[PDB]
Amino acid sequence: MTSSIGIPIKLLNEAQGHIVTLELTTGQTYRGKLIEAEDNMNVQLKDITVTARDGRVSHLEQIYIRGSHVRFFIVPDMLRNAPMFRSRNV
Amino acid sequence: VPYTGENLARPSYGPANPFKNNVLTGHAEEMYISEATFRAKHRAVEAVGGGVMRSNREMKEVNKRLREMREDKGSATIADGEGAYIGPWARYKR
Amino acid sequence: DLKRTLSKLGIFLKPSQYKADPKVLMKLVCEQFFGPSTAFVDMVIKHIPSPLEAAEKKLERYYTGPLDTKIAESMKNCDQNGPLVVHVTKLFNTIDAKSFYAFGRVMSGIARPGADVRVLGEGYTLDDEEDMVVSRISDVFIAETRYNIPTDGVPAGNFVLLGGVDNSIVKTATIVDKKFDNGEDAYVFKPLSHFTESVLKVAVEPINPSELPKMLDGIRKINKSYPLITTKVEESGEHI
Amino acid sequence: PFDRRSGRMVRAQDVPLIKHWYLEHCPPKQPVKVRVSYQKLLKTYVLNELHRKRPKSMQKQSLLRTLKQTKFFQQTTIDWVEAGLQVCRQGFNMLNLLIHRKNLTYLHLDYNFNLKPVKTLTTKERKKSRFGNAFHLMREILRLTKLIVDAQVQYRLGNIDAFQLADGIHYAFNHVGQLTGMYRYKYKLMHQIRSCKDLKHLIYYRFNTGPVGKGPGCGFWAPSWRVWLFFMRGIIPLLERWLGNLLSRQFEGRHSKGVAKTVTKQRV
Amino acid sequence: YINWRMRVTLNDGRQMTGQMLAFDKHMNLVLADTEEFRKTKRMQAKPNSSTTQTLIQEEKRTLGLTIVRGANIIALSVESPPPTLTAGPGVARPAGRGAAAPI
Amino acid sequence: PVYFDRGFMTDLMNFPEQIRNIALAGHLHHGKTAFMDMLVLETHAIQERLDKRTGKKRDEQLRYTDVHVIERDRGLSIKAAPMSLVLSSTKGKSHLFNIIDTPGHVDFVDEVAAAFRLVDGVCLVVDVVEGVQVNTEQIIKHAVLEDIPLTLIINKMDRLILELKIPPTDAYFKLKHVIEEVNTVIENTIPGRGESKRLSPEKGNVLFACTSMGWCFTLQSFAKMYSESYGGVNVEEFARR
Amino acid sequence: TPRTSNLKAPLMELSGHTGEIFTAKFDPTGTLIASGSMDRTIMLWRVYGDCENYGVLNGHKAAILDLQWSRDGDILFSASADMHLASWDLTTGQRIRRYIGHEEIINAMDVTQRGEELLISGSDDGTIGIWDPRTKNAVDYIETDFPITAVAVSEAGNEIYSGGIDNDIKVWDIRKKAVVHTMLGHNDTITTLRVSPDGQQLLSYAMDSTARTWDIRPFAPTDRHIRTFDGAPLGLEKNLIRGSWSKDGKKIAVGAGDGTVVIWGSDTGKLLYKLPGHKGTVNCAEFAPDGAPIILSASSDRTMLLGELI
Amino acid sequence: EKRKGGFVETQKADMPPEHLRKIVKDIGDVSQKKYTSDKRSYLGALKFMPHAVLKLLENMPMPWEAAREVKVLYHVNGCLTLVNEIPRVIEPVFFAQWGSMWRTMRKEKSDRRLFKRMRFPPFDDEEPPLSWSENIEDVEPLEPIQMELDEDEDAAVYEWFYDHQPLIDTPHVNGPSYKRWNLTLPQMANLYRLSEPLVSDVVDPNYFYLFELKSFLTAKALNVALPGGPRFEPLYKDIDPNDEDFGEFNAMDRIIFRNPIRTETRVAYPYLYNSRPRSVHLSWHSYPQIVYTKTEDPELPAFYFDTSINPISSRAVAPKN
Amino acid sequence: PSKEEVEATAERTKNALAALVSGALAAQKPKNVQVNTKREATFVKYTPSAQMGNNTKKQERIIKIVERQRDPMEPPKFKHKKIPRGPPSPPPPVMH
RNA sequence: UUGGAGUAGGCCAGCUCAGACCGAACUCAUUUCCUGCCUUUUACCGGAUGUGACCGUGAGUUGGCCUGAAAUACUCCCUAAUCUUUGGAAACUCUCUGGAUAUCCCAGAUU
Ligand SMILES: Nc1nc2c(ncn2[C@@H]2O[C@H](COP(=O)(O)OP(=O)(O)OP(=O)(O)O)[C@@H](O)[C@H]2O)c(=O)[nH]1
Ligand SMILES: [Mg+2]
Repeated sequence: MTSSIGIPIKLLNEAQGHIVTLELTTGQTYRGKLIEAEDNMNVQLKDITVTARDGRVSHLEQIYIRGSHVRFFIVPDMLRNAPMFRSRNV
Repeated sequence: VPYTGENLARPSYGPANPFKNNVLTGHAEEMYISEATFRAKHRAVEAVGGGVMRSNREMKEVNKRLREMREDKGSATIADGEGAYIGPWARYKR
Repeated sequence: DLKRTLSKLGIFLKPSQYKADPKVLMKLVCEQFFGPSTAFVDMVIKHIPSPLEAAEKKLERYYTGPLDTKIAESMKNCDQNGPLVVHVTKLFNTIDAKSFYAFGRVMSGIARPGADVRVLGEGYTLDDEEDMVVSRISDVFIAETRYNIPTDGVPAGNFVLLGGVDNSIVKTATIVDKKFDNGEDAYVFKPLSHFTESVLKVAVEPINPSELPKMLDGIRKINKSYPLITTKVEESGEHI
Repeated sequence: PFDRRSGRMVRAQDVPLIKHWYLEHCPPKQPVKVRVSYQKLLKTYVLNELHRKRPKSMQKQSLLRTLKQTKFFQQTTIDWVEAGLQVCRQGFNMLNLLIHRKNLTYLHLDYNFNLKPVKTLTTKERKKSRFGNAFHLMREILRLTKLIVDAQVQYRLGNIDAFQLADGIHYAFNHVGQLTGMYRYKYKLMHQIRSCKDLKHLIYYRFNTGPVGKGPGCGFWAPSWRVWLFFMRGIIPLLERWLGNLLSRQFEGRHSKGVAKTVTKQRV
Repeated sequence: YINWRMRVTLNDGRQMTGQMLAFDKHMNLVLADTEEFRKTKRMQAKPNSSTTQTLIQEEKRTLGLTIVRGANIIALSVESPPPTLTAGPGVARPAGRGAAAPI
Repeated sequence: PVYFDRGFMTDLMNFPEQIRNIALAGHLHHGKTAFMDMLVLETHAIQERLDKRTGKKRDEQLRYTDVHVIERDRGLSIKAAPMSLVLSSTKGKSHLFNIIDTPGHVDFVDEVAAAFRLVDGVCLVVDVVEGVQVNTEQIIKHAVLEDIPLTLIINKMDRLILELKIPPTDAYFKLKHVIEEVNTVIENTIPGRGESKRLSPEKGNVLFACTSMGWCFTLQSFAKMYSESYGGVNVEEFARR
Repeated sequence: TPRTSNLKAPLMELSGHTGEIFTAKFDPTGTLIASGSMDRTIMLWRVYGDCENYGVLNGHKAAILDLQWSRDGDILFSASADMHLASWDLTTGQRIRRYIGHEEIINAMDVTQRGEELLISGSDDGTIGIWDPRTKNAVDYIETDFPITAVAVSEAGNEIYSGGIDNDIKVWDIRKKAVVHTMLGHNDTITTLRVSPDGQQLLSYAMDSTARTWDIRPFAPTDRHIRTFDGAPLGLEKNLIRGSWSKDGKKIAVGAGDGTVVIWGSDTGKLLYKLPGHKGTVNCAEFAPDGAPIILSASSDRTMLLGELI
Repeated sequence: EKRKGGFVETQKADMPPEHLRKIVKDIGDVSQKKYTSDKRSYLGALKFMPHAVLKLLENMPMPWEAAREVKVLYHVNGCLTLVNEIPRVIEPVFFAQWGSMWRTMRKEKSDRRLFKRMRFPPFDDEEPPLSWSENIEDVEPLEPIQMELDEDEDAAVYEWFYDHQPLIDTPHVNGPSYKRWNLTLPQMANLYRLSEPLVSDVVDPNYFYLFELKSFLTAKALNVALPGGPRFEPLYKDIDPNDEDFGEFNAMDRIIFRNPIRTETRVAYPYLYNSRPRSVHLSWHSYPQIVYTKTEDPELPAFYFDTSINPISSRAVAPKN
Repeated sequence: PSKEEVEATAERTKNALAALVSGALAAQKPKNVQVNTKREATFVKYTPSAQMGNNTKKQERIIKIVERQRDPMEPPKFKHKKIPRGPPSPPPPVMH
């Protein structure tokens, strides 16, 4: 069998380069520019605004986030209007 | 308005003339019956034995008596000589 | 046998396509093998700069104005919220060839329809402002050669096709906003530096001397449409 | 089409076999008649492409399919030689029936479609029997058809072999102007005759090189046969109209005046 | 079931609401025009009543498009359904009705 | 009809970092309009109309960006021709490409100059058979003197396989000869720093293509094919080797 | 002679079928018309505006013997002598599906409009098919032993009035699949069966040229027959003539083989109209459902007449 | 459904050929008084005789066929027999068949001692027409012109090459209506080789530079003749230099004269080299040069470094810096 | 007259003249083969009048009329004739 | 992985469209002009200009014919080794913060 990739995973791949806001299993919300996302949803970010559930607001650069420990992501409406949502019949 | 039941019910007054066909021999009107209707009524008049309470089994015996009134069709595996096929060109013996 | 080989590779076609002509079959098998132009897209993304990266180079290479200004900063950062600057260098004539859509690059701002602009010629300076015409951008297209997509606005770092700013442009123009909000002046981009010479010389006159003004208008349109063409009137009254 | 592996089937007359011979440059060292032939064939090709049309044959009914819809026409499969014998017999009987209805039985139509008087004609008879262009063009076309069908009949009887058959067909389609008077009733048929002569020059010169001598034996008849099929294509609407009007006069009479005469030069 | 409106309940007890777009074999949920619900049971102790009414405040916030991690979805509730005539041969004309039609 | 969304294209216009402005430039008839045809047929739904063509016009090349009547009659480009396409990378991310297709005749280098003024990078299309020709040299000189970044597209690999009919080792040598000829013109224009602007397939700025058959690859993308087939290869190291 | 409708003319003629028009029905809003005819087609018209044939539905292999609309006018159902029913989406003009299972000509069909939608069909194999308009397979079928030519659904939605060769209007209960009771009195085969808009009475027209109104409310005497309207002779074609009630229910119309649509008063019994206009038998006569005085008559003339009752 | 017009409808069938044969034999020459009621139609069908001539002559057999059967549409009088066929052919197969005829005919003309041309007309003027049934019907036909094909070399077309409609029962055609074909590579190669006397050698489209339709039309509009091309009546007989007398441009003292511009250049660049270029056509400028050469040695593989190809040297590549 | 009366007149006259134009066209171009595929039947209702000599009523008659299949090869049957034109319509009073 | 909707091939006939390439092919007529040849016409020369016809073609659609096949099948729509569904769980104390505030309780966070 030939391995296909999931639509949310390739949506992360199309979301690379934009200002994504995600949050993680310790209840932590991170904002910034995504620079690489892989099929196991491991991501990096570069201009991170940090809001941790203990009330910790901070800002730093170049973080690595595990896809097992992430909870969800937020991406813009143009990435809603991306071409892969047009189901090309083959 | 001219086709109201009252207007159609009222008749023309006056005594009759003491003294309207478009054909010289009658009245002809263009009509739109069905082809099956015409063919069935024409058949009812045209076939012999019109009406007649008569079932499919006795259809089969009437056809049997007619089919041995007809002559012998032949075998259709003998090309020449006696016994050859004549089929639908068999004479009704009279 | 072909079905066997391509099924080994994982390439599948309809059997009619299998019995198709060799050239169409070859194109179909190449589509199933190589796929689309993702290799070209990767190469260009990796080895060619963004407008956000090449704006500074193109400013220091082709801007006559001072580089330490806020309009220079807006063009350097490709800000779509800044003043409108479009560097028009090509003119594509319309379908009936009655006018010349001005094709250029939006450097800063957003080029949007019904917008009052100043079209600046190749010889516009602060003291000598004869090569400046106030006009209005009337139509804005994304050009697709075979067709045009009319839009409500083309942002910075992009290519725009402008209708309405046509007449004053001869070879190259800089279309700037009417008045910048910082109280700062406008400067033009440098002319094109072509890399061959127009050395072949042809004289024209009309067959109808009454129709000679039509030759003048057509020669103007020719001079607009062809960048390296140069038209003169030699003093014997002969058009060159 | 040899770069293809699939296609649609085309008409046998729509395959030109030597069109690229005259479409490419002429080979070196050719006679002047051959060079002129190459140029005339190019001229016909360029004029065809220049006057290329684009009609709308939509209201088109097929004649043979309408006739097939009727009860008076039936369908069967026969040999081509049988069909040709029938067509030649039918054409002969038609022209003979027309002659006899017009009471011109002092004219004899023979089986090769020659029309001759059987005696010396008076002036009155010569006038009543001066046939016209529609009759005579149809008679010469049936004469050519007879010549072709008769060549096939000779081959099928066994009097000639197949090489002689092909050579005779090629001779006939190249010598229409000598074997008929079809040009005498339609003078643009000289365009068709000239086309066949140009093809004869090209084919002959490329065919009789080296060990192949000069004389009869060339049976490469498809180009000339093509030419006469396309001539027929153009001549059908014209002759079917003309023959229909011949039959209108024969069967309901001539309307003499009534449609007004124009003011010609002699009437000004 | 694609392009219906969905409410998804997540393992700590959250709710993510709105229009869903796609899925995968891992049932990762992408969903658009989202607003989020937190069921925070707040102890709004009134100064006049001694009964501490633990009111489940369902606070909401709009975010946009979600990409929910597939190892986190608990519950999915469906809410609402998603949001060539060639002209014929016929002519129509005024006409009369007839002469008399006697009974 | 297109296979993307034009509103999405306008939003890609709004974000100015994922945009590339490129010009396709090269010698006469080396395949620039044909490369644009490849991209147009990937993005646009016009294959059914091209299939409904019959005869010699069914054999005709599309040439989407040639629209002038001189272009359709003479068969060469004389005007520059811009298009804006939403193309996809190997990772699947849509980008915006503003591409200007330039002429290749040595007379319309004014069109080439105007396009080079507008664009940020130049993809140079070079026929693998003829190699570096006169307008290839002219365009190389102008591009590197204006300091425009340069990538290379070696075209007509079907002419390698089907016309010349040379074995694959000699095909490698032919490709190496063409790439080194391009780099030789680079070096002879800027001595001492052509190595800083070196074009070679192992770096990934050389693309092998056949535009009549609609395919292209880099070594990195071909190693990515090997990665997707056999699983678990290190793609950059494989392409380098 | 006043103007009593928003038509282009007090009477208009719609032509374009190339065969006998066997059925013609109004929209539930009374602005569209679907006509099914023996050229195996359905033609879709707009009555207002001016008039426009806006649709043609093809796909049936034989004559369109009956049709009906949905509750809101987006799905059209039709029974045809190809032994099939069919449902058609009218926004795309395309056949949703076919309902298969009848073994002879499907003479009549009706659609249950209230509660939840159903299809009822009466056919010459002696069957009454109960069809759900989502499955091609029949939910149920009542099995008689005589051909059935007219069917109607009670407003309650679970009784079916069916008449056929046996000259008796048999009222059946669906859930029992069994005959409740037989209204008797007709002498020839019932051609139409229609309930009044208020729902307490049943018009039936048979081939003995008598249009009888019957009672439907459960409290009624042993003889349930209200009245026997006359004035519409069956001609020489044994067609299934389809009458109707007025929207207010005071008028009652059938077609008649002398080309005449005949209208009586359902309460009184007097012949209100005997409108002419057709040269074949008038197979269908339909009052407008929006309360307008518009009458529609469809005949075996390959045309129909749409007039106003001034 | 079987009576959707009032009656049971069936397809029109073919009759026996003996039926048509009996009809024409009975009517003969239309001489017996029985056939007067046919005489008006017979003579009336004369109007349609041109179609019958075209249909027969286009469905005529090819030199490799001894006999051909054709469908005919005949009148029940015996007045008009119309060949109801179109001679539809696979164009590669038809090329190969006539190329094989070219070669076979040339061999026979070199090998025959004396070629006796057959007489025209083949029959006498007063000789009555022959009969199918008594002169042709069952007569043994002679051998048609056919190439001796090769059981091994021409194996790919061996069984079917000279059939009337080749491959009509095989999956290489759409069906008996003979409208679409598909052939294999061995079959196509064998047909190309058999059609070798009549195939164009031209591979480069640059061969027809200034010798193609647009150039011919431009030369016609310019009233000039290309070398080897056709010549026409002028498009514009209006311009003479004496009419274009000494106004401004015709000054021989003003024009610099180099070596002269030719007619081919005037046609190749019609808007630069002509003052009034009306109705001229812009021809295709160039094509990329074809570097394909046909291999003569048949033992050579598909991919090989040909001797005609200039060699690639390591120091010809030479990465310098 | 008003626009509605002018358009009613134009429709009536366009119909009559169009029928004559079709007649003239079919006369000017005979339609190659003079058979029709659309050879459907007309039905006529036929109520008869009495008889020559009988006044007894007799049965109503349905007539199926079809156009006859004529042989497409046939020329027209009858030779045309020259007849002098008939007298005019009765001349009107001379109102001088 | 499925339910929903589908049913073959060949051939014949009709209808509707299609050229900018219906047609990798090629004829005829004719309008208005120009040239030529010509005692008048027809039959002609060869250029322009439009306008018809004829020999053909494709796609869609509808009906029929021929040979099969027959709950078979195909056709579409749609679908336990770490890194994710084969787990560090489950339970609840202690401490801290907030509400209540004398506590109980509860929330958040931590071990
Ligand atoms: N063998 C081969 N020929 C090709 C290929 N691509 C294009 N061609 C041919 O090359 C010729 C010229 O290509 P064009 O499409 O005109 O490309 P171009 O470089 O834009 O030409 P110009 O605009 O004049 O510079 C065309 O006739 C194509 O058929 C290819 O990939 N392989
Ligand atoms: Mg190009």
